[PDB]
Amino acid sequence: LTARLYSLLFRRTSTFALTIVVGALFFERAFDQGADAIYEHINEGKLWKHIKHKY
Amino acid sequence: ALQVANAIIGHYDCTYGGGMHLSSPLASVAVTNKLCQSFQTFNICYADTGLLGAHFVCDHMSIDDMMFVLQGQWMRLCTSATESEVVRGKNLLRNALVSHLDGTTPVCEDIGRSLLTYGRRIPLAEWESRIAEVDARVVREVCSKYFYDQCPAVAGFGPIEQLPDYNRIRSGMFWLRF
Amino acid sequence: INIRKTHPLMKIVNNAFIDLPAPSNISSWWNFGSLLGICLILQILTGLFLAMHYTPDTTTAFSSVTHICRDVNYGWIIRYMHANGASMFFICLFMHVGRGLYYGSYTFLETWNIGVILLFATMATAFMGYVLPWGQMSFWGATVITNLLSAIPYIGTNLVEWIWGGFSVDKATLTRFFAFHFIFPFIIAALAMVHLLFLHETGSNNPTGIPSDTDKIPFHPYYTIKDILGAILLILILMLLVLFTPDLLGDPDNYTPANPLNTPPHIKPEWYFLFAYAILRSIPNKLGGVLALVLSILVLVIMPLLHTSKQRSMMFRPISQCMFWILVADLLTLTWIGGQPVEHPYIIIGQLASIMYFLIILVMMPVASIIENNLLKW
Amino acid sequence: KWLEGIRKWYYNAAGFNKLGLMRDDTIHENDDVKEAIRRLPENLYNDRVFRIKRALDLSMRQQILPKEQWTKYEEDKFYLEPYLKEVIRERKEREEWTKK
Amino acid sequence: GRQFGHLTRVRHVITYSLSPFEQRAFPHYFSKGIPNVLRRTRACILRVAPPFVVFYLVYTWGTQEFEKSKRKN
Ligand code: HEM
Ligand code: HEM
Repeated sequence: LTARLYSLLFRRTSTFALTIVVGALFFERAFDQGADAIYEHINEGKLWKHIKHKY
Repeated sequence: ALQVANAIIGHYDCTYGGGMHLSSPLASVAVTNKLCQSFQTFNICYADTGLLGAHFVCDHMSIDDMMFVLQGQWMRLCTSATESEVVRGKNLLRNALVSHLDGTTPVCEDIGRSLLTYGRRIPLAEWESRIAEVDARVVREVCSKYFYDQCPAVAGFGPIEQLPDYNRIRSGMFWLRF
Repeated sequence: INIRKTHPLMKIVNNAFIDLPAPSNISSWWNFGSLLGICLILQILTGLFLAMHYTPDTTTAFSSVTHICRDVNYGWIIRYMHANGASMFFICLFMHVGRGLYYGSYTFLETWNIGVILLFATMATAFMGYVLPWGQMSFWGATVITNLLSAIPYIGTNLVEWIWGGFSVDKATLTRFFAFHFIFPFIIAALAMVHLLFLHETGSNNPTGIPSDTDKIPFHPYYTIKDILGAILLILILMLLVLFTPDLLGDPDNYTPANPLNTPPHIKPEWYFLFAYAILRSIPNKLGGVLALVLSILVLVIMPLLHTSKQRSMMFRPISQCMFWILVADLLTLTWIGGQPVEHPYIIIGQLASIMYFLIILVMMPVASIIENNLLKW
Repeated sequence: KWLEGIRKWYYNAAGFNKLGLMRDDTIHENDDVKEAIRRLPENLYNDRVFRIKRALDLSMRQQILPKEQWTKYEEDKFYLEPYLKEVIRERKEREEWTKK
Repeated sequence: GRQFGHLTRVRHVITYSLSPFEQRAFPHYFSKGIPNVLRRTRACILRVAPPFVVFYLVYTWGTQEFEKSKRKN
């Protein structure tokens, strides 16, 4: 549950450096999708993709 | 396995013969910069528990240096355990074990504490076999489990004014490969 | 043994960051040294990219800053980081000084002197920075304060002739003020190192007032991550300010080009010089106002020379603690008054609060000290 | 006197009754205080460093010992004041002989 | 300000330091924290708060007096 995470990722230093790089790219892709989706959701309607589709 | 490791590291006192030529790197450095009065790095165990221990006596203006080189040798055994040091430790284990089991009281002491705990006495063929079983791979396995980022117990006594905080022992206890 | 203890740079690093024996008692009101440092080098960084994309000439100044607003990628956030980082910087500098006056670290003398010099340097530096971006408020307030430099007898007017390059605020004067804003923060950083050098010599101070030589702790890594925490709180305040109300501390009256014929009525410097404009305009004189200003900062110099208590802090002196919070309210009062234009009740309480300020310092502080001295059976 | 009750309310409102420090503990150090602290017996000296160490720990954790362990005003067993005033007088006498 | 080892002299003091992995990250973070911070809240308003209300009243009083000095046309 968590002992797996400690044994695979949080013993050695190169394993920890690789897992923070891996988490960086995973968090990159995920958070950009979330930011785009939520930000267009609070700005539904009057955004230039929408009017661009209506042009 | 810890007997082999603490045969490599082991003990020093200020009243020995030949300081700059000790095989033990901790002992050579502690002669070099004149750090410790004495130390012992050893094992004591109770029934499936106990204290894998180390104990140094020195002046208070040299404490963090001694602690630094002590943790440095521990992590050197943790990562770069090569063969010749393991060989030398197994020779010292032979010598200490055989010359310990001598006489009347050490013999009968061994047998009494063996058959209160084990249920049996260890013969010397078992000691020679369990010396021959353990190499540097077993050393790095045991050192990766027992030492590498484990919470310590530090007993400090006397002029402890330089002796660092517990978090320095924690953060320098492992290596981030420096 | 270790490279940290023997390497000739790393001994200085060891005596700087790793092994400073700090007291184990300070709350978050001691963060502001490293906070002012990170603010300072962030200011240097933002201003450096600014000066990469800026041309200093009155033909091209506001057009160049407009170009930073338009065409430089994230240039608008770099310009706003510089401006509101200066505003955050002066907030945190008043926090640092308010600490050092409250908790009794002003018994340290030469460090206090070098701090006072840093106060002068940061005032002049951010002032000429405000002269740079070529606004209505910039041009006219710098014109006023150029005449404030002319206020002194017998030396001052030819001195202002010498700083003019002519008779008024001209292109040569703009480039002068550009180079001085462009070069003074490095002298600020050097005297910051001198400030820190004297403090590493003496030793720090606790919140209480009792020197804590029994209970020191290593500086790393408690205060490293404590000041990183303080930095994150600082940076989110800075960024919420630049991303949600940039024109809050920004000015409406700033953004026109510098018209030498307008002189708008609601005239003001930035918020951090409002007491510098109110205590200025309080006493009905040219000489009296400028001498009152320089005498106010020289009163801030005097503030250690009249410590006649026998405790160290104001924490265990309650009457003087109430007096100190009265001083806090009075400085904020004159700040709001300096923001407000010149009308009759504000004239009244501006004069009243200025003379209250000098009466609090030169008379009330040692008298409160001797009452607190007398009352504990001394 | 009424001013004695003023002192009573003051030693209430100060705070180091709540911390557990006596009056000879909150003294700002010049060199005279340094000499006065060295001119002390061992038991007073260790009591002084222990009470200061408890004050630093309780001020770090910002938690205060209750009413039951506070220094009452009628147990102000001040100790350092005569030593300090004698070092004051000897410093004064040395001052005066350097004057004239 | 020097090294550790010559700061000052203290004898007869034993300190029991607990490892941080033994204790929880936030023990009694509300259950003692909120009543004791309301206690320290009680310990500060009668020292610091009277300048707050003085500035508060002088601010709104000056604004009212300011608009009244306007409105006397
Ligand atoms: C140029 C801006 C300044 C910077 C970057 C600065 C930086 C620092 C730093 C890093 C420290 C050590 C850590 C700390 O106590 O926060 C410090 C301490 C101190 N500073 Fe400044 N300082 C500045 C301005 C001033 C000014 C204007 C004064 C007032 C004259 C002052 C008075 C002090 C005092 C009294 C201390 C000792 C406080 C203590 O460590 O207990 N500083 N400063
Ligand atoms: C040496 C490093 C610095 C450089 C290169 C620099 C550069 C500049 C430049 C080019 C401008 C004019 C651009 C503009 O604001 O539209 C400027 C303005 C300014 N600077 Fe700096 N600066 C530096 C350090 C500082 C520091 C340390 C402060 C104070 C914390 C500061 C405060 C200001 C202020 C308040 C303005 C006016 C902002 C405005 O109203 O638009 N600068 N700086």
